[PDB]
Amino acid sequence: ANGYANSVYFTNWGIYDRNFQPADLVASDVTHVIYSFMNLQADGTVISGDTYADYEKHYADDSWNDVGTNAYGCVKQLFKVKKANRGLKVLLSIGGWTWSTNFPSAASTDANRKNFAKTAITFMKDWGFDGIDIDWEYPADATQASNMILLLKEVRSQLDAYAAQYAPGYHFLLTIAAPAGKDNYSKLRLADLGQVLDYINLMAYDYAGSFSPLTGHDANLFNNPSNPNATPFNTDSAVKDYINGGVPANKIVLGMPIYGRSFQNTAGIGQTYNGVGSGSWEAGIWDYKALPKAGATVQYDSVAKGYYSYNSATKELISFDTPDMINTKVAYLKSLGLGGSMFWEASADKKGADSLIGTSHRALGGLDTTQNLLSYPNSKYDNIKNGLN
Ligand SMILES: [Zn+2]
Ligand SMILES: [Zn+2]
Ligand SMILES: [Zn+2]
Ligand SMILES: [Zn+2]
Ligand SMILES: [Zn+2]
Ligand SMILES: [Zn+2]
Ligand SMILES: [Zn+2]
Repeated sequence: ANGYANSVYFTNWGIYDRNFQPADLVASDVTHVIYSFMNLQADGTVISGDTYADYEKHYADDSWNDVGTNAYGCVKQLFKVKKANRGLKVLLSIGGWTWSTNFPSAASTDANRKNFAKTAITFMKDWGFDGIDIDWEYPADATQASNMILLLKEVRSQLDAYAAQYAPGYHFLLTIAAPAGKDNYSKLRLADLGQVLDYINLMAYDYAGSFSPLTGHDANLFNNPSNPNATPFNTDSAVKDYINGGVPANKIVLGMPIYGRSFQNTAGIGQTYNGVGSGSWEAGIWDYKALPKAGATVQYDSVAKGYYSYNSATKELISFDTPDMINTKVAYLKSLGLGGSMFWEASADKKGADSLIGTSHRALGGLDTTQNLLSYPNSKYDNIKNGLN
């Protein structure tokens, strides 16, 4: 709004094995935290996928003897973050890869869309959040694409009505996560999305993995015509298609991965491979903070603009973003007038100089300082209603 976005996904399941709590966020680097994910029913009902993580878990200073009805979990922890970081906005994210199967039904009728908006906004206002992010992966045809716009317009309308009563003058944010593959984005109502939304977070990653016939760059900027098997996708073609399709450049936030995708038993990038192997927490996927691994050296495809660790002894290649990659992507996004950087996801980042999110903050320079909201007079949680005072 008044500067670049530097946003990050915070997953509610990251509080378990990953042990990444909201207090662990380096909040000074972040303009938006995208709190992920709420689930969705076929009738449009938005629901918590984890009530413990969301609002029940007691942290060390969460009393067992508070009066009233009170929110704990990540909700209270994030409200603390918001108080201490007035330029940091928290968005309620709905859907994702696993929980998008009910979006078509949820967007399909006026009643369902109204129920979606009301239930989503109820969580947002109860939890003390600044907006809503919709991650429908992915609208499959024209009917769904049109219905997505109808859904977003309903949420925008209801947000504005909510603010007029309970946060006058505050602009609640409405965003999406958006596909970088043309097979998906060619179905979207791009011009409508450009008009109705505050931000489009481009998922400029997951270009290559276990689903690909050869090793590929996961999040490269450009095609490599001298080694095109290494670049099954590229970000630049997607960015230009979004802008030319009617999404204003300043609303596009360039997603970047804080993880690598591994390829086993291979000679290099663009080449044959056997499996993806193990991961940090799930097969084929490695936290950036574990990379590069011991005995691996980072190489760079300067045409594609993509790095990868290589270990000459084990034949493991891992495609991942480095601090230098982030500097290059920030130079790129600034050159096209984009709105900033987005990251999936917070728990996997390094701390200090090698933080991808911190690298992005420094390369962007002037971050969005638009003030968050701390007034929730209609929250059902007394502690949120009282601003934790
Ligand atoms: Zn476990
Ligand atoms: Zn309790
Ligand atoms: Zn996703
Ligand atoms: Zn507004
Ligand atoms: Zn707006
Ligand atoms: Zn995951
Ligand atoms: Zn700064």
